[PDB]
Amino acid sequence: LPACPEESPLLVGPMLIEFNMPVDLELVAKQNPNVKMGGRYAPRDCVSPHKVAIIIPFRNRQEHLKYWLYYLHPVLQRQQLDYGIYVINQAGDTIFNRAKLLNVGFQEALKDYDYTCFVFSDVDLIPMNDHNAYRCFSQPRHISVAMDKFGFSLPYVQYFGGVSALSKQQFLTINGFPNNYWGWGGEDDDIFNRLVFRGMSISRPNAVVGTTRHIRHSRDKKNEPNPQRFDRIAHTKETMLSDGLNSLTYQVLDVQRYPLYTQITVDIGTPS
Ligand SMILES: CC(=O)N[C@H]1[C@H](O[C@@H]2[C@@H](O[C@@H]3[C@H](O)[C@H](O)O[C@H](CO)[C@H]3O)O[C@H](CO)[C@@H](O)[C@@H]2O)O[C@H](CO)[C@@H](O)[C@@H]1O
Ligand SMILES: NCCCCCCOP(=O)(O)OP(=O)(O)OC[C@H]1O[C@@H](n2ccc(=O)[nH]c2=O)[C@H](O)[C@@H]1O
Ligand SMILES: [Mn+2]
Repeated sequence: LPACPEESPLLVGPMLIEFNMPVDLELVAKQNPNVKMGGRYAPRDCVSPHKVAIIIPFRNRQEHLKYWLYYLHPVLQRQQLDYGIYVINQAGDTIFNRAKLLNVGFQEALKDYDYTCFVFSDVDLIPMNDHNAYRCFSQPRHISVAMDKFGFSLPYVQYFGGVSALSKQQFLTINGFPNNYWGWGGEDDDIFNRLVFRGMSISRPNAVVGTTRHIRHSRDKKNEPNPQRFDRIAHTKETMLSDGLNSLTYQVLDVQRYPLYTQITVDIGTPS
């Protein structure tokens, strides 16, 4: 098979995104016949250079996940990606750890396939334009750049939250993400710091192409704003040296291969 074209010729650009209707995953699976068990897809007519594992930090967000799958699967296929969806479900009911789950996703997805690109996406963010590539570039890529909840612009120029893509080497270079940001906030800023401290800069699509919708939701319990976050982001340069992939442990309790995604339920513990 020849290589897929550098830019997909299948894209349609701007899309209409709605979250006001029920979603039936069995139906979504039917509308996406080429997506195989575990939520895996690769074009059958050409070889994609983008081997992407899409990692979603998760707990009690099934409804949001249905909308995510409904919208992203058609988009990822049009982008001609060789991809897999991984929902990292945090076991238990103790304080949430978004970034540690993302590290779990990276390490566990690599056991499935030789992925060389990682998209880290919150479960409630949907792209409004398929020209917004869900794959990696020569520099870390910030994808959800113009979110409606931020008035369709970046909240601040160093904002790197929501959805991003790091190549395998970029991720390894920064020793992955921090494992000690328990509760809401700051971990995305820490990741931004890591990239900068390793000589990288943030690549971004323009604001129109990067328009993204956030599914309005209320505060989840067990993920209260971390009071130590401002302090932690000020010491990233030093802490990234020993806190991340090289200090990660966890226990996978279960791996479920659904038609549209693989769900890894994992025990990531509590603060130490
Ligand atoms: C650290 C953190 O909470 N980051 C989230 C981010 O919040 C921003 C943060 O800005 C701080 C102010 O600029 C202050 O003057 O100085 C400290 C120095 O470390 C900055 O970190 O906090 C304010 C107030 O809470 C917030 O309005 C800023 O947006 O917001 C992101 C979007 O919600 C979130 O993803 C980051 O994790
Ligand atoms: N109107 C009240 C404002 C609600 C503020 C709650 C903070 O909202 P956001 O900054 O969007 O963060 P969030 O959506 O709660 O967390 C980000 C991501 O973590 C994941 N997440 C977080 C908490 C939780 O219980 N379960 C879960 O899956 C999910 O992928 C989510 O999209
Ligand atoms: Mn949210």
